[PDB]
Amino acid sequence: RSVYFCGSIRGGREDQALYARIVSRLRRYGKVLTGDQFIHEQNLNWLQQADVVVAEVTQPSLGVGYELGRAVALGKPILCLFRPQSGRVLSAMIRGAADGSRFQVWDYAEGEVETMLDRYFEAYLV
Amino acid sequence: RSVYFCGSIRGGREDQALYARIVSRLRRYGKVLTEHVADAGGDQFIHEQNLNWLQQADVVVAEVTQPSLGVGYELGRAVALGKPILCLFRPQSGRVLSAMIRGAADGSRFQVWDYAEGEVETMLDRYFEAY
Ligand SMILES: O=P(O)(O)OC[C@H]1O[C@@H](n2cnc3c(NCc4ccco4)ncnc32)[C@H](O)[C@@H]1O
Ligand SMILES: O=P(O)(O)OC[C@H]1O[C@@H](n2cnc3c(NCc4ccco4)ncnc32)[C@H](O)[C@@H]1O
Repeated sequence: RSVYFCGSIRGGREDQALYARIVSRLRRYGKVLTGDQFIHEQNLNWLQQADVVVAEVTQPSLGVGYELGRAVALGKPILCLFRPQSGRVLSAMIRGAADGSRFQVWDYAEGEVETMLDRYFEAYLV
Repeated sequence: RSVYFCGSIRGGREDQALYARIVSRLRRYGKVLTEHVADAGGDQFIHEQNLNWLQQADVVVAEVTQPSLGVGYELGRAVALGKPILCLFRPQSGRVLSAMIRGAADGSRFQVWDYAEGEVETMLDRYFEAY
């Protein structure tokens, strides 16, 4: 299995420890895949080859939204992880994209992100 | 002509006034489908409504200075729908634009225009007269 992981970079890195914990655990379930022109090309090539796309969508970010948009049109199964504890309200375009097994948006408490990812890959992935 | 405009909402509303200026100017060149940008459980409806608008749109315009999930998502869908896209970014803000947005630039099909505020209306006039 190949897992594409999205997180905020130029959108801000406030949740980057959370991203390392997500990436470490995604490694229990598959290979984790992840000149602006070359950066876009490289990541698109990875998105196109990915078996599942996982995105942490608490910190707003153009690139994360952009990767989710391209992934949905590709038909790739998607998991978005949102942290309501931030005090943020999740983008309507993201939470509203939710659609069966194809696109799921899970709210999480940060002390449980590892166990939620365990649950997703165990029972919520086709 | 139908025009889809993208601008941050829950990504933050600090560029609101400017979105109003953009939408007002965009009106001169087509009907702006996503009027709400200038101005629960129901998010499902919004996504459906906005994708419908996106499929119908002749051109997608996005002000990409404020980082936004929804804006990036709209841009992502629009590229996949083969839509002609204009992105507008303000280097004054002290932001660095997403490499995924800048790196998506592709001839006349996907453009990213750096501009100074006070100049946004003029830049909109330049794009539509040309393309
Ligand atoms: O926040 P942008 O808006 O910065 O979102 C970052 C997302 O888009 C991708 N991405 C953005 N920039 C890069 C990137 N460039 C290095 C870099 C340095 C500074 C910004 O970006 N390399 C690899 N992936 C990138 C990542 O996969 C993230 O999920
Ligand atoms: O930064 P934000 O993430 O939340 O994402 C921005 C995009 O999200 C879209 N959007 C979000 N809410 C609405 C919205 N809400 C009003 C509404 C309620 C019911 C139907 O319409 N109307 C139109 N577009 C919306 C806009 O096209 C914005 O460009």
